[PDB]
Amino acid sequence: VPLDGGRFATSDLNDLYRRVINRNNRLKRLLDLAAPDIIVRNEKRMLQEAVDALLDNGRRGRAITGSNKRPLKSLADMIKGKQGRFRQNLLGKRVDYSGRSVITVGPYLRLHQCGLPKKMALELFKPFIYGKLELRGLATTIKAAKKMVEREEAVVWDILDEVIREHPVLLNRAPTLHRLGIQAFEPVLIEGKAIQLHPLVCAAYNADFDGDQMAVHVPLTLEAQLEARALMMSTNNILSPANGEPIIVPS
Amino acid sequence: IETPITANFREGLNVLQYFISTHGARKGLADTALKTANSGYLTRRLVDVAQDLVVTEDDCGTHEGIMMTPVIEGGDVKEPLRDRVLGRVTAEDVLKPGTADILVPRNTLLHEQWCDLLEENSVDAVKVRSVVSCDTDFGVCAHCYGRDLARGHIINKGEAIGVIAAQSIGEPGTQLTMRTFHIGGAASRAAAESSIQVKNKGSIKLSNVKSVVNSSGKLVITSRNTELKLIDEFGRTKESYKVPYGAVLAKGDGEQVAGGETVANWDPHTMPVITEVSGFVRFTDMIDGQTITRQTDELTGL
Amino acid sequence: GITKASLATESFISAASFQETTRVLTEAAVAGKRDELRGLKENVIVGRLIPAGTGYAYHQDRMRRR
Amino acid sequence: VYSYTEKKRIRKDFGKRPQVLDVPYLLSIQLDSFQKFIEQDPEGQYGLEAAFRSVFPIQSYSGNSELQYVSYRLGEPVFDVQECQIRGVTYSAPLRVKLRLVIYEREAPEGTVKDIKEQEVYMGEIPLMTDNGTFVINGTERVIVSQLHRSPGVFFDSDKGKTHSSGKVLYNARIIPYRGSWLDFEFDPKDNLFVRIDRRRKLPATIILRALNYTTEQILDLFFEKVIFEIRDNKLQMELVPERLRGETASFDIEANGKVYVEKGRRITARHIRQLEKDDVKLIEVPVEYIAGKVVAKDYIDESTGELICAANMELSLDLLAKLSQSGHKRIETLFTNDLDHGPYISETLRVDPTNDRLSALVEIYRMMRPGEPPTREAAESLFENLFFSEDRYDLSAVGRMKFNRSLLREEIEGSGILSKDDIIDVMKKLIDIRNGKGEVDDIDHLGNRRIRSVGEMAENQFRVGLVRVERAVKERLSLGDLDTLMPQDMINAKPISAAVKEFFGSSQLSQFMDQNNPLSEITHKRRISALGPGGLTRERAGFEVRDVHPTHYGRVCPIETPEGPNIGLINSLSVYAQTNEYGFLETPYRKVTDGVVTDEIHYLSAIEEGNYVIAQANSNLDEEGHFVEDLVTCRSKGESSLFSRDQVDYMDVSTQQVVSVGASLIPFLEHDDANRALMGANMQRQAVPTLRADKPLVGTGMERAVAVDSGVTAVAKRGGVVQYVDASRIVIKVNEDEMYPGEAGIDIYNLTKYTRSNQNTCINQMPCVSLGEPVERGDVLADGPSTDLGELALGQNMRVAFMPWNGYNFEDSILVSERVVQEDRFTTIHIQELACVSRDTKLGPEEITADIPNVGEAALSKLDESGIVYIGAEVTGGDILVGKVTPKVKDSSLRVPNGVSGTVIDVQVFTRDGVEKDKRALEIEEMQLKQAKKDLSEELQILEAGLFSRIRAVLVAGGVEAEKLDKLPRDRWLELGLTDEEKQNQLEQLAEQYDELKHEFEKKLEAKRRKITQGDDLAPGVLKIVKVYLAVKRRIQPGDKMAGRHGNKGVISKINPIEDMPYDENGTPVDIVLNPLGVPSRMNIGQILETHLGMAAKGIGDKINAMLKQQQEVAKLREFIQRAYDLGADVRQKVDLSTFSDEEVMRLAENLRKGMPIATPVFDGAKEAEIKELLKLGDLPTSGQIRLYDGRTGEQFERPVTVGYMYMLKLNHLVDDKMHARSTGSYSLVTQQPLGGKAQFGGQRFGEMEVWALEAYGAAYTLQEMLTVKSDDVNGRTKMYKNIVDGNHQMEPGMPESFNVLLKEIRSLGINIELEDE
RNA sequence: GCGAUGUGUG
DNA sequence: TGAATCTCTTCCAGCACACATCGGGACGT
DNA sequence: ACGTCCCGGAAGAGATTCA
Ligand SMILES: Nc1ccn([C@@H]2O[C@H](COP(=O)(O)OP(=O)(O)OP(=O)(O)O)[C@@H](O)[C@H]2O)c(=O)n1
Ligand SMILES: [Mg+2]
Ligand SMILES: [Zn+2]
Repeated sequence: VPLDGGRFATSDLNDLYRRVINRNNRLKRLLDLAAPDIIVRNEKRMLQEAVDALLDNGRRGRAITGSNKRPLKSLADMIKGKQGRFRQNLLGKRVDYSGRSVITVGPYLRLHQCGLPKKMALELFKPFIYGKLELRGLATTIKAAKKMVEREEAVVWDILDEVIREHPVLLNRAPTLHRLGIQAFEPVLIEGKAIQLHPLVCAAYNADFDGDQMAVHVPLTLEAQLEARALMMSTNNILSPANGEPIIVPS
Repeated sequence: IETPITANFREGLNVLQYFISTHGARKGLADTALKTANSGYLTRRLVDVAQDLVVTEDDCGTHEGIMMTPVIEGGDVKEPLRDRVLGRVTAEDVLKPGTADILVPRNTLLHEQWCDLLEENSVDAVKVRSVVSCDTDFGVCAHCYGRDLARGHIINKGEAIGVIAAQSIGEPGTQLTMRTFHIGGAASRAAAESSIQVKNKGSIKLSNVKSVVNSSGKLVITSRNTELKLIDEFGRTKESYKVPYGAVLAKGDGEQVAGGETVANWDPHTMPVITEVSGFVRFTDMIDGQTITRQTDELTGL
Repeated sequence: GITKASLATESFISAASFQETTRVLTEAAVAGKRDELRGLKENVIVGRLIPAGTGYAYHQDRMRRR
Repeated sequence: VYSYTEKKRIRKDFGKRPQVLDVPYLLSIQLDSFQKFIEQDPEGQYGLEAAFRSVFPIQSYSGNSELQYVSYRLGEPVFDVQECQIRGVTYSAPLRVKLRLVIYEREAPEGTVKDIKEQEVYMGEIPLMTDNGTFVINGTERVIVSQLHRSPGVFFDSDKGKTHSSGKVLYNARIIPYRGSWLDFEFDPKDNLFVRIDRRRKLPATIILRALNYTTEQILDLFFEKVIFEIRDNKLQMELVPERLRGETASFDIEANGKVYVEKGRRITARHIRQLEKDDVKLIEVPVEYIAGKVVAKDYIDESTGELICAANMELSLDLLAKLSQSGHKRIETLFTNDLDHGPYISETLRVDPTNDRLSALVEIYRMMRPGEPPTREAAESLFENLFFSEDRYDLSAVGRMKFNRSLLREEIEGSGILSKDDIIDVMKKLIDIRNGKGEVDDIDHLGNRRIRSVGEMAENQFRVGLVRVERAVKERLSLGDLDTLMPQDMINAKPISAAVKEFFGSSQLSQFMDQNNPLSEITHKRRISALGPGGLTRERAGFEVRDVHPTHYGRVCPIETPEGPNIGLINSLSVYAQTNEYGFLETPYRKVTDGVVTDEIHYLSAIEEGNYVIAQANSNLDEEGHFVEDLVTCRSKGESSLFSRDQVDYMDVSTQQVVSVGASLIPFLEHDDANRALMGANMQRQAVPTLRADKPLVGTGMERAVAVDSGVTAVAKRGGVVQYVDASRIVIKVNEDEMYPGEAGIDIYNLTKYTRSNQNTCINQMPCVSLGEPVERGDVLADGPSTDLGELALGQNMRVAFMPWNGYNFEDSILVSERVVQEDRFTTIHIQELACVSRDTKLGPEEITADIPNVGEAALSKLDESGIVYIGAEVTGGDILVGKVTPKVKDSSLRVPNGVSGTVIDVQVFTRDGVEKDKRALEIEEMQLKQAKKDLSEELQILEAGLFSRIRAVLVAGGVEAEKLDKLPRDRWLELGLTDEEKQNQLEQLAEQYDELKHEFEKKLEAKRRKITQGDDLAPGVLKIVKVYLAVKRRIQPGDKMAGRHGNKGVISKINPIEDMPYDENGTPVDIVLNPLGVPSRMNIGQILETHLGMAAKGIGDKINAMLKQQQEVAKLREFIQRAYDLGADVRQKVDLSTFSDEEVMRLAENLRKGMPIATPVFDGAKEAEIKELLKLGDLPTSGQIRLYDGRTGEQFERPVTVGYMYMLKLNHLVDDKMHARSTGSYSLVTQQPLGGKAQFGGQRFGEMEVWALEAYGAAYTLQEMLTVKSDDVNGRTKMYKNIVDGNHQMEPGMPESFNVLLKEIRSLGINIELEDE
């Protein structure tokens, strides 16, 4: 990685490899001069300890450190831990087409729909918008479309209504616990910058409006929209899966 | 703490009372954080052992079934038979207590109508099918899982019950944790009640009693798990209590008692070592300083 | 216990994802433990359908073909 | 009587308890500590002096050359604070040290050849402390939080239960030295005493005993008491002390000196011991079958030959008895070993000893310290001598020695800094004696064992580390002697010291970034007491008793202010009155109490000393003589607290506040809130953003004055005088005469700080509050800072609130705000962002800043000037270009407004690396700054000269007032004006010399400033020029922002409402915010309701004054009404009168009340329901405090009157336009092709592990597939998906997750082989 | 556009 | 002579944000 | 400077108690 400048901040794998290669080279040099036995023995031990560090630092005694005093990260640590590839990039992945904001109430909603600010909508459904623009023919290439949606000329709002009308979006609240932590809603464009949420659903999200934040995702493919409508809609969940008693109880 | 606050927010609080309240609230916060960590780790473990489990067949075709009875703690029946066996496939047909009048066939789904029938006909034991004894390979058949929740009808073929189960178990551990504070620092403590105050006319039934008749003509209990029960005037079991060791029974077994008739009486802060024989006492293997210690009352001189 | 019944599993990508990886990988290595997909977390790691719902219908199709 | 500024708004003040100690200066910790660090203190005693006198003189190997110390000095800083913030340097001062170098003579006694003083060798830099108590490091302003760590000394801990799973407690004694190696003693479940050192492996404590050069006989004689048997004809008369006749059954019929006195079997009772004592006999007679259970004391050899009979510490038997009997050793010594008095612990440990003598002992020590290497005799000897006895590598502080000698129950509290044989032995004796039953453990939470460092002590330790490295260097270069061909500028090396002190102030868990968005935030972040960091404990090893609160905190550390979250209780905040001891402990005030009279003489007490005394409590009614009013009064003695006698107390608390902190004592009605809500109130009040028009709180707690005056944000006048000139930039005060020096006369000038940037981007600003021609007194405000109103801490603004449900728009907590608020711009806060743009010359060529940009438009360039930098004032929006920058290829790389933020550009800085040419706008700004500097210094000289000449004109009235010859000539020609032969011409000499010195200092400072502004800069290696730009965003309020009260009532403002819909009251005025009733009895903070009522009282009085002032009312009426309002209440302290207000000050007092009569309420000695009812009823408001309200929509009445009042509400810098964010397609990470994370980087969210579980729990599977294959990772997949979308065909084609492919590559790079079998 | 520490949110 | 039980060593300890600073010195041309 | 280096829980394996 290049930091700000012509300097490269330390990278732990390359460090470990560099160490092992230096030890290997020096010991290769000793084994062409009939070197003395104590020195070749000491150097074999150094190479062994270096490879042990490389494979799995720290399982031996005092782990090496590179910055000042923190053990640098070896391959077993690229895999293990709360931050190995398993629990960090193969189960929970960062996702495109997402977004987030603060929630607020708006009691004028039918319970199968949620407000969603204009700017988040126009930022999330950009590809769909491009499609509909160059389908109507208001812009030939893709770059004309990009200019138009960036300048926010007054056609994109009608375009955006038509690409929203019947298109569920998944709302989520941060510490998701039970399978009601993700639900679907149909969007309704709003002014302002806060996601509005029907009041009979804070019981499920455990969301008071004292500043909670909710994240929205967009289902892309057609099967996925049908799932967000037939399995994850807000209406389709009016009974908790733990106990039978309702979970849309007025609060 | 053994020094309770004796004032309420509408009244002031002097500084000391408020300081004690601080003890309490910092309990609240600390426990939220750390016990949150615990509960989260718990749900993780659960959903990683209960994962590879998916309803896969419409009917295994067996006959094992666990038993289901109402659960009582000593007051009102806590979780009655209707609440326990709502929505679960009956293993073996329930005979009306008019024996040989088979009331429900042996693969019905006890939905709400059947629960009302069971409640009317006053049944207190149903043998019902259960996942733990389902004979399907690699999964669980539909019926043996019983009624789905979150939907009325029976479970479908696919709905991954492993994960939903693991979450619904581990969830209210976390949700209550991160909330345990905003009751305040109050102390959810209840006394042992020191006596079993029966509530309604009925008869008595003891289970696992090994008693003995003390000098004063009473009956003390020298058995560990002794469980007392109040039966009603129709045969139904209405009450169950845990009578601790060494407690004093008023009435023996099989005697009609009525309401408000204290039957048991013990000391809630002492596990006595009551005998069963009568005679003199010698200390065996009791050497001072090594095992026992020998204190003396200045006041009584003893 | 649960935190043992999850490790002593037929698959090993599951175990590897759960709570330690050194032990599971070394053991699975020395035994050559071939792992099928057969479950949910394995199929998610590898990134395909999940034999849970809609995915369950798909896996009917797939196991039928093979 | 009052300070003339106070007579501008004299706050009504409830509160019954008369105070006696004013609030101390709230930054004593930081300021005194650094001032103590950096100051020429003689006689050593905690300074740079101390570090130097402890490390110097550095002597070679007696190489007839030695480096010694003289004195030190600090230059002036090169850059004053403001320039330093602008540029990025450390506000530092050089360190010039006088080091002498003596050169002795070879072939001679210790005589010198020639000594030399390379005067003021330079070394390092040390960052000075700004007056506020904050350090500047790199253009930012950083703060060092004091640390609360365990006191160097000895502690006898228990560690009960857990270990050994048998309930057998252990007892480990630790010696914790302030600098060096630990030392630990601990038992085993085998009652063996084992030592360890630096928590390494374990050793037998007797090994260190006789590594101190003892012998086993000596050891036993030190630890155990002897027992004497005397060989005689009849049964070896034993010496029997009655003390050894307790608890057991003697093994014989006890007679001696005649008749039987204590018969066998009769367990010896106390009366039996009394019999024995009255018997006057200790020479008694014993059986022989008893000694079999004893151990011999010292060695017994055979006196006929000279060989060992039995060695010391060996048990006995009849054969050995006879063998040592043949030689006739008539007296034999053994060890009295009761299992209840004196366990043979040293005995057993000696038996377990695997060692022999000093040699083998030191061998073992070495072998267990530095493992696996030859145990050379000299090596082990030097090692052990240099672990606990060398002045270099081991040292207890003087505090160490104090706490040590105190805990050992020694006598004096001074001594050497190293341990000693006797000290280790006393530690061991105390440990064993604890094991027996006398003595107690020392709990650690007890504030008699923690200790507060601060900047002084920590910076001194780091500087000492720097010095040990420089001594290595100096000694190394000096031992290679060279006669005189060098001097002490090359033998030294400033670089290690500089690097060390830089490292400390920059990179640490303590020296951190100051939350500088709110005067309260500054002043409660400086007074913080962290328990983390180096030397202290860590959150993962953090126990739990330490997170609990402890009874010694009462009045030393705030109970109800701790940061909730990952580290609770470790980050205590300090109390209000608390101080640092002389040694470092936290002491607190009290009031001395003689017999029954509470003297007003204060008296500071530490932690431990608080225990011995009985202390009364501050809310005890005492009657006008220092006498208590009861005869039994609540008090606290040692942890406990109950009702004691009248004539037994010894100290009464000072004031009812001293239990809380500054952060918590600004909450009214605290004693009505749950502690959790008090805590959340403290935090939210710390997070409140300043506003555009500051406004006092109607209902405060009087601590605003101290906080706002001592927070520094305001400009407290120093010498009381008369205001001569006010102006939104500066304020120029004439000084009263009797408050001035003979010379140096002049006048005072305060340069206010106009709109500039804080660390949280809020706009720090100042405004003159005093108008021209107005007295000011010493210690008084002139400039409102950010969120200060007439010198009161006004964070938020007070709004008319009414508790009621209202069409759900406040369902959970969602405050509902009427449009009246947003119209009157009473939350329109100001931010100021800082945008940078660097220019670098790299391979392929440099990067220009020309206005010409490839593929842009004249509209997109108009706001740029002829160089490429925007004007000052160009109201840019999101997307525009601020600085046109291109890269060689040529590619657009300009700087642009971050998307979403509007606002005005207010300032542009340009830095050019020395050597590169300056462009035309850089020259423009150069000359602008030059002319500003010239005009400012010229104003200095001109106004100051005006003052001086005015004073001279005042002088020459007596002594030759010559009006003509005085105004004839230019006033500067006053060398020889007609004045008698007196001292007044000498005084004119004084003033004229001051004038000439002003001349020359103006000249020299102007020249230096021109040099500063002319010169180039020093910048990052690899940069050419930097262009900094500031914006001024004006963020309104809008549905989404977070407002909060002061009691945990948070809430996201949900719907803005038109003025009509607000529930207007019975008179017309529409309530301005609707809260939610259901929030109170759940969130048990009943405090805010009383705050509301009392505010409504205050504003009722305010409107009554407003009417009496609009209808002009013959100020007698105002006087009557104001007087009644100030005299209302029960027995209170205020007692103001309005017959001493000159009948015009009263008009101004009403002018400043017409917004509403403010009210105080000190924290716990506050108002009561009765007093609020009485005040409301003084107003024309209903007693209940509830009014009928009418609905704005339907116009028909509400049922059941509702609560209205004025609650003081706050904004919070958690704004919706800084939280909202959205990503459709942006960058991608580099190693695992996934989208980045965060908002700055245009990242998407984290569909996390539990969300994957939620989707698995549903039946959804296609959603999850596209959620972690296409939307995220697989590259072929998502390009094909993007195209399928832009064609209208919604369909996915999965492929495989790239990060999974990476997992394969790693598992494969290990030895393992993971593959993918064929289908 | 990497990782550390830190403060602060739900 | 072998099976308990005491000692030491590895492995884990909730989720999602937001923002800030800061990234290695030591010697021949 | 440029260039080129230096804490509960549990399971293994002592080791100590039965003979
Ligand atoms: N370590 C934490 C802290 C907080 N939360 C989230 O914060 C919520 C609690 O919010 P909080 O405001 O702290 O308490 P509430 O009772 O919900 O609201 P209030 O504090 O105003 O009473 C929890 O449900 C949880 O979702 C969390 O998940 N993990
Ligand atoms: Mg909350
Ligand atoms: Zn089955």
